[PDB]
Amino acid sequence: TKQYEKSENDLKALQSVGQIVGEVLKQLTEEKFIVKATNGPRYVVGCRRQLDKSKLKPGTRVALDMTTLTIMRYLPREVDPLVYNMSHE
Amino acid sequence: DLYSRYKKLQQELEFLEVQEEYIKDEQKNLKKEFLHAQEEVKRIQSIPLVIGQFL
Repeated sequence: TKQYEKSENDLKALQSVGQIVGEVLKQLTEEKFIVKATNGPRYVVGCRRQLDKSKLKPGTRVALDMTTLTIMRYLPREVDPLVYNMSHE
Repeated sequence: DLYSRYKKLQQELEFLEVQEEYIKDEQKNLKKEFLHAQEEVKRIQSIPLVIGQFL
């Protein structure tokens, strides 16, 4: 009954724009990190206060914000074709 | 006549005496305004930035 309105409230979360992934390189200081998007441009940007120490990493894939380009949460990877190689028997 | 100018000449004397605190108070303000201008140029651009290669 009320589960439909729950999906309607999920559409309000769908209004949020997706962020842009990137690959970190190294760090100049704690306030300056060098990240490189999959597209190839590099950005020295600041970071927000909600992240943790696991964000730093030695060049691990991260996602960049759409404005400050700060890293919110790092996604490990994504692969479309993998499932077609999973089914061999 | 010589006492006349003797009563005239201390005017610009005292007029430049108040011109001492004129500049000295003005220049220190502007100095603090120039130190405030140092925070300006250091504020720009803050974040974010993009990497580039010097030629």
